[PDB]
Amino acid sequence: KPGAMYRNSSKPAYTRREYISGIPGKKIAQFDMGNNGAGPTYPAQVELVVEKPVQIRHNALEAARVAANRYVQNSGAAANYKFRIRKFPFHVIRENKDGMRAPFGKPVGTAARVHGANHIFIAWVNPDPNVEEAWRRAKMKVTPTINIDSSPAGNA
Amino acid sequence: PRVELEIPEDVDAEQDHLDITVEGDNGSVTRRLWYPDIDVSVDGDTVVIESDEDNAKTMSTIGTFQSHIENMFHGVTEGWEYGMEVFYSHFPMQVNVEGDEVVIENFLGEKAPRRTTIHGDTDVEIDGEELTVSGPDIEAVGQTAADIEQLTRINDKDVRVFQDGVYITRKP
Amino acid sequence: PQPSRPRKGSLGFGPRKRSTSETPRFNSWPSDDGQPGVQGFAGYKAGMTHVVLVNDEPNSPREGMEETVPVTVIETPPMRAVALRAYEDTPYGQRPLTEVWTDEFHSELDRTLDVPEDHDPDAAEEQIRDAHEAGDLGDLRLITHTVPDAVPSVPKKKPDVMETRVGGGSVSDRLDHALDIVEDGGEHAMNDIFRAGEYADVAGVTKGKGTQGPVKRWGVQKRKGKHARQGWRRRIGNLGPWNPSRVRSTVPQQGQTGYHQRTELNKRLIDIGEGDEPTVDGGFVNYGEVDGPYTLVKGSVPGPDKRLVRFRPAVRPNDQPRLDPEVRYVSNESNQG
Amino acid sequence: AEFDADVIVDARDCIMGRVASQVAEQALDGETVAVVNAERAVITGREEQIVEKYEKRVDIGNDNGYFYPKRPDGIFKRTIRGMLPHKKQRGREAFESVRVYLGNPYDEDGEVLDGTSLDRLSNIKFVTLGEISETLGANKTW
Amino acid sequence: MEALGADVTQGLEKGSLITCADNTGARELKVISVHGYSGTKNRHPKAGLGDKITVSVTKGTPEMRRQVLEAVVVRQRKPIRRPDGTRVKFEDNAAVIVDENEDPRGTELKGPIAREVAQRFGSVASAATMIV
RNA sequence: CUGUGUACCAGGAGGGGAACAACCCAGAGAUAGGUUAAGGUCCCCAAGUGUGGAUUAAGUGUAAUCCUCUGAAGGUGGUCUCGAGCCCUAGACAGCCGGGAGGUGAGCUUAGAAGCAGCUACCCUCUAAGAAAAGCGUAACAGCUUACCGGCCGAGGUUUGA
RNA sequence: CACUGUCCCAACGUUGGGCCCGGUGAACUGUACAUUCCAGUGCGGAGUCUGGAGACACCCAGGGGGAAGCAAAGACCCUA
RNA sequence: UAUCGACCGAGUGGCUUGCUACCUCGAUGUCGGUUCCCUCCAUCCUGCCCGUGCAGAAGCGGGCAAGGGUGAGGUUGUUCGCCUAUUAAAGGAGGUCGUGAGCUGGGUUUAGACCGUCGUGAGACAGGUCGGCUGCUAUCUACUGGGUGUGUAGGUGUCU
RNA sequence: GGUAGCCACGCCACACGGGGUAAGAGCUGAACGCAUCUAAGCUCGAAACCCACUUGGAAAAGAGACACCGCCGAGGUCCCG
Ligand SMILES: [Cl-]
Ligand SMILES: [Cl-]
Ligand SMILES: [Cl-]
Ligand SMILES: [K+]
Ligand SMILES: [Mg+2]
Ligand SMILES: [Mg+2]
Ligand SMILES: [Mg+2]
Ligand SMILES: [Mg+2]
Ligand SMILES: [Mg+2]
Ligand SMILES: [Mg+2]
Ligand SMILES: [Mg+2]
Ligand SMILES: [Mg+2]
Ligand SMILES: [Mg+2]
Ligand SMILES: [Mg+2]
Ligand SMILES: [Mg+2]
Ligand SMILES: [Mg+2]
Ligand SMILES: [Mg+2]
Ligand code: NA
Ligand code: NA
Ligand code: NA
Ligand code: NA
Ligand code: NA
Ligand SMILES: [Sr+2]
Ligand SMILES: [Sr+2]
Ligand SMILES: [Sr+2]
Ligand SMILES: [Sr+2]
Ligand SMILES: [Sr+2]
Ligand SMILES: [Sr+2]
Ligand SMILES: [Sr+2]
Ligand SMILES: [Sr+2]
Ligand SMILES: [Sr+2]
Ligand SMILES: [Sr+2]
Ligand SMILES: [Sr+2]
Ligand SMILES: [Sr+2]
Ligand SMILES: [Sr+2]
Ligand SMILES: [Sr+2]
Ligand SMILES: [Sr+2]
Ligand SMILES: [Sr+2]
Ligand SMILES: [Sr+2]
Ligand SMILES: [Sr+2]
Ligand SMILES: [Sr+2]
Ligand SMILES: [Sr+2]
Ligand SMILES: [Sr+2]
Repeated sequence: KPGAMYRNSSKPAYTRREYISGIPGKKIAQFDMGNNGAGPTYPAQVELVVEKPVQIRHNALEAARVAANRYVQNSGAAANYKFRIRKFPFHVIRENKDGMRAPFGKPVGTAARVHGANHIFIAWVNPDPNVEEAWRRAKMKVTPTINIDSSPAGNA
Repeated sequence: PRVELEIPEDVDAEQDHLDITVEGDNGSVTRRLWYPDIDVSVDGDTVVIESDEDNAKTMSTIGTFQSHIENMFHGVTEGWEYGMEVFYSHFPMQVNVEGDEVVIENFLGEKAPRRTTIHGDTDVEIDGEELTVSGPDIEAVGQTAADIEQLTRINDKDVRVFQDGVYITRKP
Repeated sequence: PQPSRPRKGSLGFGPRKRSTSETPRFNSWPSDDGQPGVQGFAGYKAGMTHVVLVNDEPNSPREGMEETVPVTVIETPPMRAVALRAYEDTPYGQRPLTEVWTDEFHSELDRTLDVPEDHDPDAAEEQIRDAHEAGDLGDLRLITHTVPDAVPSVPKKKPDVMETRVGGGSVSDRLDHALDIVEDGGEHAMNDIFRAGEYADVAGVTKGKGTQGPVKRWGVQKRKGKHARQGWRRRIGNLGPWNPSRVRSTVPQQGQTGYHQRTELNKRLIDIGEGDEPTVDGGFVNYGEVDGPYTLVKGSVPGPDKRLVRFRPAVRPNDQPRLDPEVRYVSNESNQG
Repeated sequence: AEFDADVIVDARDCIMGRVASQVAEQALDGETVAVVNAERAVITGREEQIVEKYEKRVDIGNDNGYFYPKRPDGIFKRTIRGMLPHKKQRGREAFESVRVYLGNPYDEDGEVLDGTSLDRLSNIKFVTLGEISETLGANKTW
Repeated sequence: MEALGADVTQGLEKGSLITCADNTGARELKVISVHGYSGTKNRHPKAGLGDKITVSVTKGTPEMRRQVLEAVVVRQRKPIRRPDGTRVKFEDNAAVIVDENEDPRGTELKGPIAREVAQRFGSVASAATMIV
């Protein structure tokens, strides 16, 4: 199904699992990447900031995450970097798949609501920003236009 | 912005609306330098290119106008000359100047001669496997040269294996 | 998925109405190249016969062999070039400037136009030459007329008049050539313009066929099989789609078919002569006997017998001229049979 | 011919639309206007885009017909008609008391209307009515 | 193809049954296609004296029957016109089976053959007994 | 499709919006003069071809609202404006000319590998420079280069943010 | 299998109409206006509204594109 | 990155299908075909080009481009599709899924009848099967052809 | 069996070349000293565009041009074959 069907916050928050059942698992493999054994004690901290409020399905969350991290293997399988996708897909989404009769939909997926300006991804690295390219690929697979933002780096 | 081109001593420059004419011993050339808000004039023994505008687009043309005029000075004095060679592998290619156009016969074995008309007072002198294109107007000369190389253009087959043709060997 | 198919008939010969002038009016002339000279002539159609010719195509396998060729016999007696009309170039194309006439007119030209009794051939010629000096002179054409009295097979005596452009070298030499031709009395012959073996465009008003339906007039199909028996034998399927709600002029409809002007490109002139060598035994059906100045045009020529046809040096020939073909035989066998 | 014009305008190097606007304005004021040198009037912009527009107008049509002029004569007089209520008596009158010419058939040199002139030294992206006509296929009578 | 040297009014169509003027074991041939032909809507693809056609064997030895083969039209009933105007027509419609290289497949040809066919398939003509 | 609050259409003229139930002005006795509203002032068509200034070259645009007026993700040395860091008349940036040198063909490896297959180390002379060689190139060499230095030239250049 | 214009692909001809003239002489249909065309708009399928384009009037013959043509208060479907 | 190309993401079309129930129930005739006319381009062929895992020949992929062309046949009512031989190629789509006051009437879908299934039965079936009707003299408008008048403002002829 | 006539199944005719472009190949050329097919300029280049060719066309309301004849008579109508 197209992102067109769910990218907008056009429905009330539907996340209570005590009342919703049969929610598909998440396609997002991990939320912590890189040397997650270590702390965010790095020199440079870049982040991908979404420019529009939107709902991002776990479908796109996993494609963007892979697209970025997989590429961040320009540093090495066990390289010296950190990477965190900080949002979780809490919104349960449905699809009415009798025409418009009794059309409440059936759970078909989950998405993460992200407001304009929130950062969806954050990386921590040493002056080794192959990450800015990692996000160019990441922002390439999520609905909104985004802006890559270096948070702590005067090391031009 | 304004630029001033000191004109060579054997040369003479004259304006006429938007047209400029440069005359030296090697002949003369007349061009047209028409762009918005760019005045080109002959003050005494210097050519001036000026404009009140300074935007990227205006500055671009000013620089182009300059080279065009310095090229004209050079054309009417030392003249312009491009060198060429005819390289064939199997079929003996015959290159000749007949009238006001160069004719290439038996190219790659063809029965029909290929030909290109020469541009302006450009003279094409052929001597053996070498050709030399020369004249005061670089535009007219440059084209003629290129025109000859383009005349042996080949799209159908693999160029790496079929290289017969007249190529430009020397650029001024 | 309905197979493709070209449309029925050409949209380039319309509207398909009756011709305005039974006499053809060329709408183009040859290029100015050779010496000056009238660019056209005219005659009356008599009929057809065939001829045996020695193939003369240098690229033909049959070069030098007998070859039968259909031919249309055109009676082409001498015409009269009675005036020299000049055109001037103006902001609205060309316009007739003035004319130069003669004194000697055919005894029966008074059946068509009002023959001049008081004219000034110099006042006119002067105006023309002044114009040429100013550089406002568009081409020069000769008012031309036939002498159907020289043709017994044609009932009419009333001449057919038509303008024919003069082309040639320089406008000056040309204007002088034109003026000489007129001054004389005007008389000139097919010989003067054409040579056998050259290509000429023939114009003429085709045979008239009154009103005819879509099938014959546009070449549309006749209803087929069962469709041909339910009440519609030769009526097109539909006048058009629902929308646009109107009948386009492009859908084949009944009407005037025939009696239109047609200019037939590149017709080979097989032979120019005079006498009765090409006549047919019993006479050309619905015409009469030929015995005078005539022309043999290869192939067909628009119009029925007796209709005035016009000649013009081919304007877009495809072959080079092979002058004076060798005519080994000219059928004189009766056409009745 | 003979057009006793009260005003003779010189369209040479003038914005066609801007000239047409004033000429209509005057014809409606009772003035008899003669526009001269139409072939030399101009219209600003990209020649390629401008020509596409005038070529499209030539292609449009059907049985009812959409006759569109190709010579500077008509392109201009049509332009003026678009600024007049020609289907009305008052508007047809004005329009009819207006004629456009190729070159100048008069002895007087026409006048140049204010604001309508284009300065060739400051502009390069513009086209001549004559150039449109030639591209549209018209027989260069001028 | 090389010019015939005569004008031809196709006397056959897709579906026509004709004689097999040779000794290949095929007695009757059915025209299926005309090499190099493209007709127009609703028109039955036609064939005539001189054309190369694809054919299926209708009558003949079991071994030849049903085989789809190429052939050349050698004779036809509808008249043809020769350079000198004379018309020429035959008693029947016939075709000689021919191979990939246009050589007759059979050893002998039966009946006359138009001289015109020689200007294309010479090997066929040079196996003819009578050439008219 | 189905709620809710409200004003409107329905049952609301007249002015505007090309036309146009509910968008804008406006709520309206007749008649008259005047001044405005919305919306307009190049012509069609009443009023500006108004003023100071900037941007745009695509006819972008000349389209408030909208079933009705599209234009997106992704890209842009198109162009205008603003800012930050750094280099620069002790001569920058680019171009052109010249120099690019010895130990040494480093050692190991290997038949061989000599800047450049691999591994390891990556040193010192001359000097204004010149890598235990960044990129081609050879079977390997060679050869072209380039880092680096000097000259000619002479004014801004370069990097990044909005 | 045989045969053939069913078809390729249409042609010519025959008789009766059709067309012109004398005489006779209805019906269907009609809110009005009406020379339209391309677009748009509008209850979303306009000769009549908007913007353009085109348009001198009247008459003869024609084949029927449109008048969501004319004909019968849809017989399908739902509702009572 | 010749070529193929998953995931995910952004769109355009209005050709399929679905949804809605705005228009029409004092009627806008249904599928397919046929005939005849116009068009669209997301191009199958033809013209001119670029790249190649381009020697050539031939392919493969891409670009401009809608002038022209895109046909004949076997089963089936078919649309679609499968199949055969030809072909430069035998492209797709819009026009009330163009076209019944043009045709056809094979399919659909009345009244007769049989079979299977279902039903106690009448009878039914989003199953199959045989049979089963196609009205009208054109008022306006539209176009194809033909005339009579008026305007421009005596006549003939030729032209633009 | 077949004349005329009408017909096709018969027979005749239906370019070459200019001009301007697209994709593309290039020249000169700056912004940006170099480079650069492009920004100004230019040389080329499609069955496509324009012309060339054919057909219609003085009701083109700017309702056209030329020549001659005529205004007591040019020309036309009716009539007749
Ligand atoms: Cl039109
Ligand atoms: Cl400009
Ligand atoms: Cl076939
Ligand atoms: K209904
Ligand atoms: Mg006869
Ligand atoms: Mg005979
Ligand atoms: Mg068919
Ligand atoms: Mg009510
Ligand atoms: Mg006003
Ligand atoms: Mg726009
Ligand atoms: Mg009702
Ligand atoms: Mg395309
Ligand atoms: Mg190849
Ligand atoms: Mg339909
Ligand atoms: Mg209908
Ligand atoms: Mg019906
Ligand atoms: Mg009827
Ligand atoms: Na038009
Ligand atoms: Na149908
Ligand atoms: Na096409
Ligand atoms: Na089929
Ligand atoms: Na319908
Ligand atoms: Sr909602
Ligand atoms: Sr339902
Ligand atoms: Sr995005
Ligand atoms: Sr159809
Ligand atoms: Sr003409
Ligand atoms: Sr019937
Ligand atoms: Sr309609
Ligand atoms: Sr004004
Ligand atoms: Sr202003
Ligand atoms: Sr201003
Ligand atoms: Sr709508
Ligand atoms: Sr909008
Ligand atoms: Sr965008
Ligand atoms: Sr009728
Ligand atoms: Sr396109
Ligand atoms: Sr192709
Ligand atoms: Sr099927
Ligand atoms: Sr039926
Ligand atoms: Sr009047
Ligand atoms: Sr280009
Ligand atoms: Sr008139």
